[PDB]
Amino acid sequence: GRRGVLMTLLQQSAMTLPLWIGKPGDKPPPLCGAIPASGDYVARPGDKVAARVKAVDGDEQWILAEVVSYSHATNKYEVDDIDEEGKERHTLSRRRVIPLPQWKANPETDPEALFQKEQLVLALYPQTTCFYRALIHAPPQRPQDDYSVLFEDTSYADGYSPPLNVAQRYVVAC
Amino acid sequence: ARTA
Repeated sequence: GRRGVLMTLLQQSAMTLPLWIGKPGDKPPPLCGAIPASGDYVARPGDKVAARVKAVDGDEQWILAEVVSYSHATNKYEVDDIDEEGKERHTLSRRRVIPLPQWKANPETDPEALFQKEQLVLALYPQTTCFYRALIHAPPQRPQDDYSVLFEDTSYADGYSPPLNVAQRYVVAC
Repeated sequence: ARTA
């Protein structure tokens, strides 16, 4: 059903994120892993983003979305929810859009392009298409590996989830 | 979207 379709789609996108392969002297580019976008970067149609969207009832979530367009007339994006049950194309200010990484950082060659242990991030929560505040528990050891994170979770006495795995595609700065 |  929908849930299978969604989860599959999430994995496809995580798995297909290209590994940054530099040669000696190169530095990892903007949007490689944890390296942020350039100032006044504008994401391109088709690019995945974390988008801060307000429901009709006022509830704010960072959702997984795709850019449709950007208007320099208004400095607003249009973005679609990656979930087909999200039937609203959202008009969003730049500060409500965080571009997802366009390359995975290889821990074995460019570890400075990974988030450090205990850094605060927005991470996609397992089985959801939404991003939530979390601390880095462990960076990936190999190129194929996920981050381990502790989500802020007040259902726990210490305020944190157990370590949960999140792919590089889905961890961005908070 | 699917939320937590």
